[PDB]
Order: sequence, then structure tokens, then C-alpha cells
Amino acid sequence: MKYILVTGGVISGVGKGVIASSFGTLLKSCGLDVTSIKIDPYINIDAGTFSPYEHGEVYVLDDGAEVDLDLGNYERFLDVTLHRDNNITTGKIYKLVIEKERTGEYLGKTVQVVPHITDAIQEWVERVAQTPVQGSSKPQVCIVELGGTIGDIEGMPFVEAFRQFQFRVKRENFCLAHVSLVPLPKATGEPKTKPTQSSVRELRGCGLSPDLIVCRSEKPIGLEVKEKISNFCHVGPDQVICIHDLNSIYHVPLLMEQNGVIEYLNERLQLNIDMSKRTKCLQQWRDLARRTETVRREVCIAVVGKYTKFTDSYASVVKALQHAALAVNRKLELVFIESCLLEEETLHSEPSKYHKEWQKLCDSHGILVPGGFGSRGMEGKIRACQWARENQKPLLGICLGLQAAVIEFARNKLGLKDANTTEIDPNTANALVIDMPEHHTGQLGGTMRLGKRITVFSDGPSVIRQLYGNPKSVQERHRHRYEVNPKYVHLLEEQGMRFVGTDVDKTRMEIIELSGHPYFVATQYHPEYLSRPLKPSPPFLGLILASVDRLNQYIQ
Amino acid sequence: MKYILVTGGVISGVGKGVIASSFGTLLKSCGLDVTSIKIDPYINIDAGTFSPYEHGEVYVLDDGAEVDLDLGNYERFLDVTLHRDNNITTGKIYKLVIEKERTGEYLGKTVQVVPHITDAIQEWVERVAQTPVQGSSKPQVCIVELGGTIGDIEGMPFVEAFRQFQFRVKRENFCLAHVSLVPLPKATGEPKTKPTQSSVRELRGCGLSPDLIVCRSEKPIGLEVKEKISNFCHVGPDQVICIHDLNSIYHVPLLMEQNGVIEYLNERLQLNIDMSKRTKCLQQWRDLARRTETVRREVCIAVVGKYTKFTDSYASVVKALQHAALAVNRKLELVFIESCLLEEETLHSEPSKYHKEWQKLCDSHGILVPGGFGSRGMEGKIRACQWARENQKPLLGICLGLQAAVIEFARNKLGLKDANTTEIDPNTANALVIDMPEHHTGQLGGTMRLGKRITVFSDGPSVIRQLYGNPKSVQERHRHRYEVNPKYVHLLEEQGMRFVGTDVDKTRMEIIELSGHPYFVATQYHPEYLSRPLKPSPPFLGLILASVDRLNQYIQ
Amino acid sequence: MKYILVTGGVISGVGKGVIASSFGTLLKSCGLDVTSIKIDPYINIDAGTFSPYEHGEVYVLDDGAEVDLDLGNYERFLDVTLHRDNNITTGKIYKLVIEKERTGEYLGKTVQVVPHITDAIQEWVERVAQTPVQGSSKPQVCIVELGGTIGDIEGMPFVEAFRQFQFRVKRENFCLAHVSLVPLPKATGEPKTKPTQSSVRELRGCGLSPDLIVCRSEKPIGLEVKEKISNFCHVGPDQVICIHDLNSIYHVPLLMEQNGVIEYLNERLQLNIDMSKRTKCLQQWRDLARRTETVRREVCIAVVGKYTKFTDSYASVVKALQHAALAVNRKLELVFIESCLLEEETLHSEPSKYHKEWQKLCDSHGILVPGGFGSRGMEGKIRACQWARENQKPLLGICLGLQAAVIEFARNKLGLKDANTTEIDPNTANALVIDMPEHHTGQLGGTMRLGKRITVFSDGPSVIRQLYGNPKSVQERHRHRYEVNPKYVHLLEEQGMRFVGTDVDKTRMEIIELSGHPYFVATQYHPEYLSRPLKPSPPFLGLILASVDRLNQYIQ
Ligand SMILES: Nc1nc2c(ncn2[C@H]2C[C@H](O)[C@@H](COP(=O)(O)OP(=O)(O)OP(=O)(O)O)O2)c(=O)[nH]1
Ligand SMILES: Nc1nc2c(ncn2[C@H]2C[C@H](O)[C@@H](COP(=O)(O)OP(=O)(O)OP(=O)(O)O)O2)c(=O)[nH]1
Ligand SMILES: Nc1nc2c(ncn2[C@H]2C[C@H](O)[C@@H](COP(=O)(O)OP(=O)(O)OP(=O)(O)O)O2)c(=O)[nH]1
Ligand SMILES: Nc1ncnc2c1ncn2[C@H]1C[C@H](O)[C@@H](COP(=O)(O)OP(=O)(O)O)O1
Ligand SMILES: Nc1ncnc2c1ncn2[C@H]1C[C@H](O)[C@@H](COP(=O)(O)OP(=O)(O)O)O1
Ligand SMILES: Nc1ncnc2c1ncn2[C@H]1C[C@H](O)[C@@H](COP(=O)(O)OP(=O)(O)O)O1
Ligand SMILES: [Mg+2]
Ligand SMILES: [Mg+2]
Ligand SMILES: [Mg+2]
Ligand SMILES: [Mg+2]
Ligand SMILES: [Mg+2]
Ligand SMILES: [Mg+2]
Ligand SMILES: [Mg+2]
Ligand SMILES: [Mg+2]
Ligand SMILES: [Mg+2]
Ligand SMILES: [Mg+2]
Ligand SMILES: [Mg+2]
Ligand SMILES: [Mg+2]
Repeated sequence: MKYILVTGGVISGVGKGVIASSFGTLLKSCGLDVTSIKIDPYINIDAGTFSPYEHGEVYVLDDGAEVDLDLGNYERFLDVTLHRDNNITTGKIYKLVIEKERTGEYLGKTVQVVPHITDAIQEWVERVAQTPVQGSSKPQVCIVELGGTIGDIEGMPFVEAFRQFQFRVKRENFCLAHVSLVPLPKATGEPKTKPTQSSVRELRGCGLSPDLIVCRSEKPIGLEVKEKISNFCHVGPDQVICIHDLNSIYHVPLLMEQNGVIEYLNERLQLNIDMSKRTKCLQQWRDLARRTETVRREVCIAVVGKYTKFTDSYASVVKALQHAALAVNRKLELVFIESCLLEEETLHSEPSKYHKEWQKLCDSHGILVPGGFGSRGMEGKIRACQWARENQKPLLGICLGLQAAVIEFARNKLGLKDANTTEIDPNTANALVIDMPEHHTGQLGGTMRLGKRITVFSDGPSVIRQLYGNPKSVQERHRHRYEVNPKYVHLLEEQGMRFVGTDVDKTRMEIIELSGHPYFVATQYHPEYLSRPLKPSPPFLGLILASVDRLNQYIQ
Repeated sequence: MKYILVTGGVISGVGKGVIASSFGTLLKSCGLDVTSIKIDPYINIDAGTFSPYEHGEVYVLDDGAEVDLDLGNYERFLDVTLHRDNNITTGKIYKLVIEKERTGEYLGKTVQVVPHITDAIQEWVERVAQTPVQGSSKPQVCIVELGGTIGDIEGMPFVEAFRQFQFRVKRENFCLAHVSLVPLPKATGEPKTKPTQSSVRELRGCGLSPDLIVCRSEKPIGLEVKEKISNFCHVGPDQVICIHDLNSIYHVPLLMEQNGVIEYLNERLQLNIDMSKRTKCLQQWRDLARRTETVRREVCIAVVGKYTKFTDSYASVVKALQHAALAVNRKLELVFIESCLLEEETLHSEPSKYHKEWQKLCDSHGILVPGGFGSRGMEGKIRACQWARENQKPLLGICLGLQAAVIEFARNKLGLKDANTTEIDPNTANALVIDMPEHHTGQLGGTMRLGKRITVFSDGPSVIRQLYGNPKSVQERHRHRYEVNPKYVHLLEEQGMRFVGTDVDKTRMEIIELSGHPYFVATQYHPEYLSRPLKPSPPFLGLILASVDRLNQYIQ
Repeated sequence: MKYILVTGGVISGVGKGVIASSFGTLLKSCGLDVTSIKIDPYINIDAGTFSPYEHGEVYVLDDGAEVDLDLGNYERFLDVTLHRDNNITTGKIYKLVIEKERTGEYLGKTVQVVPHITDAIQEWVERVAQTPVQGSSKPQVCIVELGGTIGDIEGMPFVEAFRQFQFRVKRENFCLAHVSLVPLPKATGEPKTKPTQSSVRELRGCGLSPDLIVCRSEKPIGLEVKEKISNFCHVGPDQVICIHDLNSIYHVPLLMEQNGVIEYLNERLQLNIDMSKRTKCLQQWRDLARRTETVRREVCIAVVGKYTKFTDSYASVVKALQHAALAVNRKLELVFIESCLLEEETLHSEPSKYHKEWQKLCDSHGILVPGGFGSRGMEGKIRACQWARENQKPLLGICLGLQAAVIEFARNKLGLKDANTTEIDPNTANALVIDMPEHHTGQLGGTMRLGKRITVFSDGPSVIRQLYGNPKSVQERHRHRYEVNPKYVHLLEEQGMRFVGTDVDKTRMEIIELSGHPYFVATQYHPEYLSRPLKPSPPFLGLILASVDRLNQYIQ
């Protein structure tokens, strides 16, 4: 088994995830089987209790585990089905070791960090690396990404464990790629190599040595900077790879190939990769990059989301929208709209921003209402849903968007002006959205309806059923804790809406649709987690087609 | 609240525990209330699963917690009743934080080490420091001892937490004493200050600074060495305290007083200790040190123990024996005898060692059989018990010694040659000692009969009942997992033995005695944990008096 | 005496020099006397042997010492006359200590780094801080700038020396300001505090602690970033000062004042600065900043220099040009022109660049030919001088510019097509510029005509004599090693040129002028080193006035 370790330089947003995903893509292009392990030095057992601002959107796996978006990147670039054990956190290791000690496995000796925690980390890595991830495939290469930067107090156990690991499995099976930042201050005007030198010195003090130095900058650096880095890092001139800011992340594998990363890894790790056959290996990615470069027609989708201030809080959403837009030869113009600024309270505070956001929402061909938590920005989601339903603008709501759509429908069409969710208004006369009884045991974190489920399509002609391929039932991943009230659904269905998606029990409904309006579809689950570059999610594809006025043509 | 931190230098056997206990003794002599917190950077929840070789004898607290011998030193020098929360381990903090995160206390943000683990450590220290420990007394000074040495990967969270703590509570409430070793190699022939300089440099790199430098050596160091340490550690000449190897640990408080530690701490910590009243404060300790220096009459006790290779594995037993010997103006000659070398197997392997150990056992005025775990050396305990019972040599057995005495009595007097414990021989025809059903749930660590219990004295004249003061029932601390079989006890009592100690249910017997032999007493509990310098344990005092042929005189 | 230490963060171009100069300006506005010491951890005795690319333009002091441009910034912002001892290098300290040891001052003991090198550094700082620098003024505050970044192997002696120094002079006399960089990567899109945290951790490990944290960024950072820095650096919220990229360096003192730096330093260093009187203190700098903001009229000067790739290689030149431009209410449009691209060889290689640079040179109102070393780009200087003399474009040549002008004059007007300098063509038939015999002893570094000298104005009406104020002789600083041949000067003076500047011996001529051409002045010395914000250099002022066609009006 061969291992690649990707460590961090001076910042944690440097791009380790993209580098590791590109390593996996290159190694799978050759023909190998690649595993991916994400190491999160934080103590949370899972990521189900994170704000989207802290590290980005929270991914939901197939078994219900909530993990980082790095696992989403791994699944998107590698088309593999990861498990709960592909994410390693400090809390997991410490809980495991504490339980083992309490049971009596370590009887006689004291449990320490270096002999016991590091041993548990190494055993976890070795056991997970061999776990099949694409079916019956036996993996050949494991890519481990260390979250954070070198020098943190949280990463010390992991760097010590890998310092022992490189000798446990010999140097021919272990490689280490270091990703660093090369700032180019405007006032100074020249690229600076000092932070990279400090990072390399810290990594050498920790007992490791970078086989590769990936220098990340905004613009290509000169040969003087690269030579300086090679001299002051004790690394070969051809062992330093310069990756600058590219148009899309699809160019990163191509950039690393043109920098000869595959050849260096094949000689360094003894992968026995033959050069003759591996020609035109990245044809799918080259075609995708060319299509991203050569899309002229414009499609505009407005995202009424409450996590707009950070652009990576809707990573999977943006990626699914991009996949759908590329699948129809359209250039996705994404306008992020804070749902808070669409509320009437903003009008009494910042009229200019309110009008600017409303006119941004009014000039878009489509609207998307993703999920979220809390009560802030939910009224703006209601207002956007109301406007879209009134003016026949196509809209796609996800999780919280479905609840907002139901609230708007009940408040306007049914006249129940007091309709609200128990999440926001527990004392509601007409609790349109209520709580699922078995997911409020007072223990936040891994206690909702999580993972794959089964959604039953109702008996009746619905275009959303067509969009998926006219099936009887479909499977998707859920991240919801509240559900709509059955009794009002009986009323809402009669008036103007069609609940066309439910579960086997026909008690938990998931998909709503309306007669009249061309495309007004809301989902309780997240269709975005199953989107791949060549497999755009059918809901997003339908939203794009309706936005560009091509849905009817695609139907026939 | 005032805090004193005692950190380690180049070795962990340097003497931090004695220094902290002496600090507590000095501060309690002035009149203050002193708490003690022991920080163990290991991950074990408690010390119930430690070998005696790793750190020494394992102490049992009043509530059942098994802790380090440092807590025993604290209770012996301070006469306080510590609790489970006076020991801090890495496992405790990590388990606490993991449970808090899982419940939902840290919702929204990732749990890290510096903002969360260190905060939990500081909250634990602040909450435990204020917990009453001598009754209704509100503590004034907390003495925290950091286990290990500065620079360990395990101690990094604690040193970071205390680096923040010194500024959280201001420098006037926080003091740091550093204990270092000054080696004097025979070949080199001169004291070396370099290890102390390296330790000080590491401590300053960690963000702390030693208010005191305690230099530990075997012989007093010259003024040149002390001046060198003061110059190269950036510490004042009078701020370095030299403690050498003394006859007894009772001299350490006196040595630190004659080095002016109390005055420096009073000025540095603003303790407002008045100089005029505090005269003749350490009169008990000065008297005890003089008595240790001026004991001429000789008493010899042989310890048939399996943990002889390390002299600190019987710390509490040795201290109780010393207290009893000093209470009768006798000098305790302690000869440690490995019970393995008293077995007939050693005779066929090392006859010289077998004869040497047997003649060491034969020239002693008394024998002590302490407790232990495992099957190694148990046959030697049986042989020693048999010889003592045959030749009328006084003997005191503790825990495993009681089971050994029962086994010997059944095998010899009752003729049951197959008598054995289930701990060693589960397939026994006559299981003289069996297992308690409720303490084998397959979870080692805090699952025995632990802590204070109640022992009922049987209705009948027994000298052990007198030795305690002729009570009806007494309370002691238990660390046993196996108990003797009731049915054979009915036979054993009839033949020659008197089971004079049981529990309230009259089903778990604890103390044995036999007619004839002057002093042959065995206990299921540990009497040594309740011994104090002015309160010797009555069993040990009786053993000493019987050894020196003074028990009959003391009776009347 | 009070000391301020300015240390470096993650890069050495962060702006420590501007921060220290602004500290000095603020402290001198209050009324104190401020010294400045620049510490260069390199081993060069002086900066006379540096490339302009390594750290920038090399400054020449009054006594002949060649120092860094930081001393030029100190003299420009403080209007003080520094000495050779205001620059501390590693070579200086080590040479001093080695000479002392060889003489016998350290007899008996070995000379080490911590007790001896650091002691020499501290003695140097203490002795130089008290040296008068503005006349008879006794200094009150010394500002020490540490070159480089914290963590370098070269800076370890100096950081150790200052760690002892802060306790030698007590904390009330010592303050430490840390300047760090806060990158905002385009891909990541958010400011990053991790490099600042790492720098603070390294500085705390070195034994120091930043009283101030100056965060340098390109755009103002949000309050979240500042709060994160305050939390993770253990520094107060108001102790973090954010300085972003400003229009001119004159805004930095005003920015630090509006951030309340003066008040914090007055309370921290006990400067006893009264608040009531110090009103409108920075009126000169506020007026200068407003004038820099409010200059509309355009003046264009082309710099034909060979060190164009780095914009700081002509720091003093650009500053003198800016002072002259501001003194006439004109906005200086500076176009840097590589003299290499003006050569005919570039025409045969890159015709586009050759034509672009020639048309950049042709659209400027004036030309400046600064000094330099080597032969590269000298032919381009000749071509630019020839074009300017032919087309009546005003030109100012410095040092090498005077030699280029003489070469062009001899080659064209006198017809000596083989005229060249001995510096470039030692085997010259007509050596127009030759070597000074006493400055080629084979020892590069402090061996030229350096420091202040005396220049004698020739008997005859010359406009350059007027520009200075019609004196008889003037004093300037020299950095030249070659001088023109006297015999050809006799011929050139007759033809069309007037050598109007010589020395007392009337053998070393310094200033040339030509009849006809409005403004063609060349100087052997550097007038730029004596330029101050309110005292623009008369040569640069005359060049600007001739460029904007106002010289004749200014004459009368
Ligand atoms: N608010 C909330 N968060 C949950 C819940 N279950 C899991 N989580 C996670 C999602 C959220 O990203 C995170 C809470 O952090 P935040 O306070 O930032 O959530 P929220 O989106 O409501 O932001 P906000 O407080 O409204 O500004 O915990 C839940 O039941 N309620
Ligand atoms: N053997 C044993 N140890 C226990 C038990 N419960 C708690 N402990 C602790 C006491 C022991 O000091 C420690 C085990 O470490 P050791 O192997 O050194 O114990 P032991 O005294 O038997 O030494 P030995 O293996 O015979 O050389 O676990 C138990 O039921 N059996
Ligand atoms: N070439 C040269 N440099 C000197 C002399 N005396 C002092 N110095 C300094 C100035 C220069 O900046 C430095 C030499 O470094 P460089 O090679 O970069 O100088 P130069 O301007 O000629 O650059 P170049 O080699 O032409 O690309 O030494 C001298 O006599 N000749
Ligand atoms: N070479 C590159 N060019 C352009 N964008 C990049 C890039 N590498 C990464 N990115 C983008 C993708 C991510 O959203 C962000 C960096 O985060 P990341 O790639 O997940 O790394 P990390 O896991 O270290 O944060 O910037
Ligand atoms: N000053 C002194 N003189 C003689 N013996 C000492 C001493 N200080 C400590 N000792 C003994 C008592 C202990 O058994 C051993 C050191 O261990 P300790 O005092 O518990 O410190 P630590 O907790 O650092 O191991 O040596
Ligand atoms: N706050 C600020 N805004 C704009 N430019 C600045 C600035 N501070 C410094 N600069 C410019 C001036 C210098 O040429 C360069 C930084 O170099 P410097 O100020 O001499 O510091 P250092 O000595 O650390 O290199 O950037
Ligand atoms: Mg990340
Ligand atoms: Mg990542
Ligand atoms: Mg962050
Ligand atoms: Mg919330
Ligand atoms: Mg110990
Ligand atoms: Mg101890
Ligand atoms: Mg040990
Ligand atoms: Mg065992
Ligand atoms: Mg500089
Ligand atoms: Mg500088
Ligand atoms: Mg540099
Ligand atoms: Mg040269």
C-alpha cells in the first residue's frame, strides 16, 4: 500500500483539498484504485454541528454521517462512495482509546499520546485504507489530507504518528506533499518565499520532510522565486510545483500533469505506471475544462441564502448548479442574494440595499431556495417564494425551501396568516411545519433523519417524476429535523398544490408541486449530494431548463 | 485565590511530589487552608489499572477512586480528605469535552484544543480549588503539580492552559516553582548546570517563567554552581533553592524554610503572612525529624512482596510501618524479600539466593504480607505464611495475605491439598477463595469493592479488636475483587481459626485470627491508607509491638 | 532612556521601516528627541557592496559610511544627521568582539554568544542611543528596528540580547511593536490570521512579547479578523493596529494617531506627554498629505535606469523627484524606462519593446539619468542623453549620467568615436573617463570618494549656480570611483560645454553645463541624499521647472 500525505503551509484555505482530489484523479486516470482519508484535528465527533461559515457546507454521507466538504470533493472527483471511517477526528481517536482503556485492553501500563494515541491513529489509517470504497475494489493508494497547518497544537499527535508511520511502512510506500502560499503584497510588489521557508523549517523540526512543495499564488511566479524556494528549502528545482489561481478546479489536474507530478510520483512511490498506455487519460476533464472556457449563452440563477457572506457555504449547491449548466451548454451567472435584505425590515433600515437585492432577484431567469438552520433570513425566503409563485418565475427549494413554500401557500391561498414552523414559532395556532417526534431527544449531533432513504412518487402525472426518469421510487440523502403537518397538507393539496413525493408509509411527504406555475418544485432532501460532473442532479437540470425556456422541448 | 504550580525538570522522579507536599505543609503551618491538585497527563481515567512499577503504589480514596501515590503524600502531609476531582487526567478532560460536544453545549463552532480543552482544564482547576477538603474549610491556596517533565507532548495542553491561566488570574495570584536535577557525574567530577538551563529555556519557550528554581542533587552544590544557575537562568541568586538527598522527607520543609521559601512566597503571592506569630510552627515535624535521627533500638520486619525491585511500589505500607516504628521509639530495619525467591522452584535454579532470602526471613522479628495482583510470587507468600505460623513468628497479611493465610490453613490443617483461589486456579476442587459475583462484569478499572466500607467485629474476645480501641465496628478502604468461600470458613473457624471481622450482612468476612500464635492477623482491607505521622495504623502498631515483645505490656 | 523595538512578522517587506519612521515622527511631534538604530543581521560591514535589487538603493551618510535606505528614511522623516554607529551589523559586532579578545580584554574566560556577543550588542545599543544626532540634543527615545523576520538564524543573537535587555532596563523603558502581514487570497476570499498567530507564537517562544500588533494588509480588515487576532495572540483589542496600503507614506503617522498609538505609548512607556498642548502637531504632514491628494497638473519624468525591475532601487531618486514636484504644485507621473531596451540590440531582438520604450521616452517633459555600476544599460543611457541633447529635452544626469553625457559629447561633437570609460573599456584610445588612482587598492567596500566634500563653482554665469542660491561653493555626498580625463575636458569645454563645478584643487570637476540647450545639467555627486520633504534638492527642482516650462519665470 502506498500513502500520500498532503500537509498545510501558512493558511488552511491554501487548497489542500483540491490538491488531494487532483492527486486522486491523476492516480485513477492511470488505472489505480485510490482511497481518501480526511483528518480533522478538531474534537467534534462529526460535522453535523458546524456553522457553514467555519469551514463550509456540511456533507451528508450514505450511512448518515455528516462530514466535511472535503469528502464531497473526494466523491465528486473520484466517483467513490466513502464511509463514516474515512474521516478521522481527534474526538474519535480519543473516545476510542478511552473506551479501550476502560474495557481493559491496556491493562498494566499507562495510556499516553506517543505510544498509544499515535498507534491508534496509525491502526485507523491502515485499517481504513484497505476498506473497499467503490464496490469490491481493493485499494492501491491512500491519500491522507491533514486538516489545518503544520505547527498547530491539535496536529502534533498526527504529525508525530505520521513521523513514525513513514518508517513503519518504509519510505518507498510513503510520500509527503506540502502546500504553501507565496504572497505577493501590492506595496512590496514582489513574491515572498519567507513563509514557505518557515513552514518547511517547522515541518523538518517536526521530523518530516516534504517530497513535493506546491507553491500557491494568485499569479504565476518567476523562475527566481522558484529557484529561491528550491535553494532555501533543500528541495530540487523540479520538485517545486507552482499552482496559481485558475478559472476552474478542473485545470488543477491538468496543471499538475504538465508540471510532471505523475512521473515524479511514479518514480518516487514505485507505482510501476507505464507511460505508453496512459495517453489521453484526462480526456473527460480536458473536455470539461474546454466547455467551461467555451460557454457563451447566459443563464442567471439567484440564490436566496442566509450564508452568502462566505461563498463556500453553498459548495455542493453551486457545484450542482454548475454541473446542470454545463450539461446544457450554458454559462452559469450566479448572483448571491442575502435573504435578510429581501425582508421589509431592511427597507426601513437600508432602502438602497433592499431595492438593489430585489432588482437582482427580479432580473434572474430562476430562483433557488436552499436549506439552512435558524430563523434569521427565513422571512426573506418566504418573500422570494411568494414573488416567484406570483410572477411565474421558476424556483427550486431545498429542505427549508419546501417549508417556506408550504408556509407561503398556507398563509396566502389558505388565508392562515398565523402559519409558521415550530422551529421558529413553537406557539403556533396553525403549525404548518411540526417536529418529528423521534429526532428531539435533547442530543444535537447525529440525531436527525440522516442518510439514504426512500421517496415514493405519488400516483399521478408530475413533471418532477419525469425529470428523474419516470421511476416509482428514488433514494436520496436527508438532513432535516422538522416535517410538515399532515392535516393542513390535506387542505393544501385540495387548493392548488400537489404533494407528489412521500415515503413508503405515506406519512412523511418530501416533494411538492403546483398546477399552473411552470416549475415550482421543492424537496425535503438534498439532491445536490448525488451530483457528479457527468451526472447532474435532475432537479437542478430541470430548474436550468425551465429558466432557459427549454424544459418543454426536453420533455418531448 | 492563590495558585502554586510545580513543574518538572529533566526527570520525573526528581521530587515534585515532596516539594509540593512541603509547600502545603509550610503554608498550613502559617494558618492558611491549602488544596492540592495532581495533574496526570496520561489518558487513564483513574490509576486502578496501573502496575506498581510504572509510578508506584496505587492509592485508594474515600469515595472509591484509585489515584496516584501523590494524593497519598498530600493526605499524609496535609491531613486532608481529598476527592475524586483532585486528580486531573487527560482522559477525564477529553471525555468531559466529548460528552459536552455530543450533548450540544458547543453548538455552532468546532471544538479545538487551545480555546476548548484549555478552557475546560482552567474551569476544572478553578472549580476544584474551591471545593472544601477538610470539612467546612474554604481553601485559600491551591497547589497544582504537573506530572512528568516540561516538553512532553502530553503536557502541552496543560502548559498552554496554565500560560493562559497566569494572565486570567493575574500574576499576583499565580506562582511557578520549577524542580530540576543537577547531576554530578563521577568521571566528570563536577556539578553540571546545562540540563537545568535547557529545562528553563524550554519552559520559557512554552510561555512560562519559573518564579523558583529548585535544584535537586545528591550532595550540596557549591556556590559557583548556584551562581552559574542564577546567571544562565535569568533568576535571582536568592531565588534558587538547593535541596539535596536527606535522611527523611521530614527535613524537606525545614530545609526550604531555612532557605527562606516562606518569606519569598509571602512577598511574591501577597499572602499577608505575619512573621511575629509564626514561630515554632514546624514543631511536630522538627520533633519527628529528631526522633528519626535519634532512634537506636532496632526492629526488623521482612516484607514478602512481589514488587521488591522497585522500592516505591509499597510506599503506603512502608510509611505505615515507619509511623508505627517511630510511635514506639524504634528504628525500623526494612528488609525486602522477593516472594518468588522463597519458592522451591528457586531452590532448583538459584540455591544461593533461595538460602539467602530464607535466612533473611528467619532473622526478622516480624513478617508482613501485603497485597498484590496476579499469580507470580503467591506460592512464596504461602511458604512464608506457613513458616511464620509454624515457628510463632508474628505476621500481618493484607488483602492477598489474608487469602494466602486461608489457603495455607486449609491445605495444612484441614488437609485440602487442592485448595486455591479462583484468581489463580479457576478449576479448583476446594475453591477456598472465590469471586464476588458483582465485580466481574468484564470491565477492569473501578469495578471492585472500592472505598470506605463497614467492618463488624465478631462477638468474642479478640486482641485485634482491642488494638483498634475495642469498638463494635470500624471503617476502612477496600481494594479487593475476590473473597473466601463461606462453607470452608465454617470448617476453618472450627479447627483453629477465629474469623473475627465481617460486614453488616455477616457474609463478607474481613479479619482472621487464630488461637495459640501470639500475633497472626490478616486483613482483607488496606489499613495503610489511613496512617498519618501522628496516627499510626493500629494493625501495624500491634505488629511492631509483638515483634519487639511489648504487646502484652501494652495490653495492660 | 526609553526604547521601542520594531520586529518583523512573516515577510521583510512588511513595512517595519515606515512604522519606525512614523513612530519617530509622532514622538518628535510631541517634543521629544528621537534616535534611530537600524539592525542588519547580515555580516557585511557596510552596504557599499550591495546590489540595488537585494534591499534597495544604498544610502551614503555624512561621514562616508554606506548604509541601508532605512537610515535614509530616518533622516527624511526625522531631519536628523545619523552617523556610522547608527547601523548595527553582525559583522561589526563579531569583528569588535574578535579584536577585543585578541587584544586581551576577555582574558581567562572563553568568549561565547549569550554572555559576550549579546553583551556587546547591548553595550552598542546603549552607547549609540546616547550619542547626539541633531546637534547638542540629548536623546530621550531610541527606536531600534530589527531587520528581517523573527525566527531567522541570523537574528537569534539579537532577539536573545533584547530578551535580556528588556529586563536590564526594566519593562517601563522597553516596548516592542510587532508588524505582521494579513494575507487575503483571492481564491480563499477571506483575511487569514494564522501567519500572525505563528509569528506571535515564535516571538513568545523566543522570550519576548509584543506590546503592539501592527497588522499590514492591502485593504482594511473586518472587526472579526481583528477580534480573532486579539483572541489568538493574547493581546488587547485596542492593542492591535491595522495599517493598510495608503496613497502615500505620509498617511501612516496620521493613521497610527487616529488609531491612538501615541496615547498607548505615553501610558505604556510613561513618556509624560501632555494631551492639551499637543494639538495640530502633524500640521506639516497633514498639509503634505492633502497636497499629495490634491495635485492635478501633470509632470512626466522618464528615468532611464538599469534597476527598473525593482521599484525601490531608486528610492532616494523617486523621493527627491516627488519633493520637487510637490514644491511646485504638480503631480509627478513617473515612467520607469529600462536603459537596456533603448539600445539598438533590443531593436534586433524585441522591436515592439524598443519602440514602446522609445515612445515612452519621447512623450515625457523631462529625462533623468541616475547613477549605477557595471556596463549593462550604459549604451542606453548614452542613447537617451544623445536624443535629449539633440531635441532640447531637459535632462539631469547623476554620477554615471555625467560620464555618459561626457562620452556622448566627445563621441559626437569632438568626433572621437572610440571614447569610453576605463570602467567598461580599459583599452581605450581616448579614455574620456579614467580611474582615480587612490580608490583602486583592490579592496571593494568603503574605498571610493565617500561622504561630504566641497564643490567649487567656476567663475562664470551658470544657471545651476543660481538654482542653489548663487553661492561660491557647496557641499554634497559622493559615491563615485571614476573621474573624467582632464585633457579632453580642455577640448570639450572649448567646443560646446561648460564645466562649472570642480573641487578646491580645480582638478576634480563635478558639474557640467552646455550653452544652447535650456537645461542639460549633470552631477558627479548625489544631490538626492540631502532632500527633505520641505527642502527639495535644487537640481531636481530646476529639472521639474524646466520640464513644466517655468524655469525662466522662477529665475526672475
Ligand atoms: N440552529 C441549529 N443548528 C444545528 C441544528 N442541528 C445541527 N446544527 C448545526 C447547523 C448549524 O450550522 C450549526 C449551528 O451554528 P449557527 O448558529 O451558525 O446556525 P445558523 O444557521 O442558525 O446561524 P445563525 O445563528 O442564525 O446566525 O449547528 C439545530 O437543530 N439548530
Ligand atoms: N493482574 C490484574 N491487575 C489488575 C486487576 N484489576 C486492576 N488491576 C491492575 C493491578 C496491576 O498492578 C495492573 C496490572 O499490571 P501487572 O501485569 O504488572 O500486574 P501484576 O501485579 O500481576 O504483575 P505480573 O504480571 O504478575 O508480573 O492492573 C486484575 O483483576 N488483575
Ligand atoms: N559592479 C561594481 N559594484 C560595486 C563596486 N563598488 C561597490 N559596488 C557594489 C554596487 C553594486 O550594486 C554591487 C554589485 O552588485 P551588482 O552585480 O548587482 O552590480 P551591477 O549594478 O553592475 O549589476 P549587473 O551585474 O550589471 O547586472 O557592488 C564596483 O566597483 N563595481
Ligand atoms: N489552484 C486553484 N485555483 C483556483 N482555485 C482554487 C485552487 N485550489 C483551490 N481553490 C479553491 C477551492 C476551494 O474552495 C478553496 C481552497 O480550499 P480547498 O481547496 O478546500 O483547500 P483546503 O482544504 O486547504 O481549504 O479555493
Ligand atoms: N529532598 C529529598 N531528599 C531525599 N529523598 C527525596 C527528596 N525528595 C524526594 N525524595 C524521594 C521521595 C520519592 O519517593 C522520590 C521522588 O519522587 P517524588 O518526591 O514523588 O517526586 P515526583 O512526583 O517528581 O516523582 O524520592
Ligand atoms: N502602510 C503602508 N502603505 C503603503 N505603502 C507602504 C506602507 N508601509 C510601507 N510601505 C511601502 C514603503 C516601502 O517601500 C515598502 C515596505 O518596506 P519598508 O517600509 O522599508 O519596511 P521594511 O523595512 O520591513 O522593508 O512598502
Ligand atoms: Mg478548508
Ligand atoms: Mg480540505
Ligand atoms: Mg478559519
Ligand atoms: Mg443558531
Ligand atoms: Mg512520580
Ligand atoms: Mg508526584
Ligand atoms: Mg518511568
Ligand atoms: Mg498480570
Ligand atoms: Mg527592507
Ligand atoms: Mg527597513
Ligand atoms: Mg529578499
Ligand atoms: Mg557586476
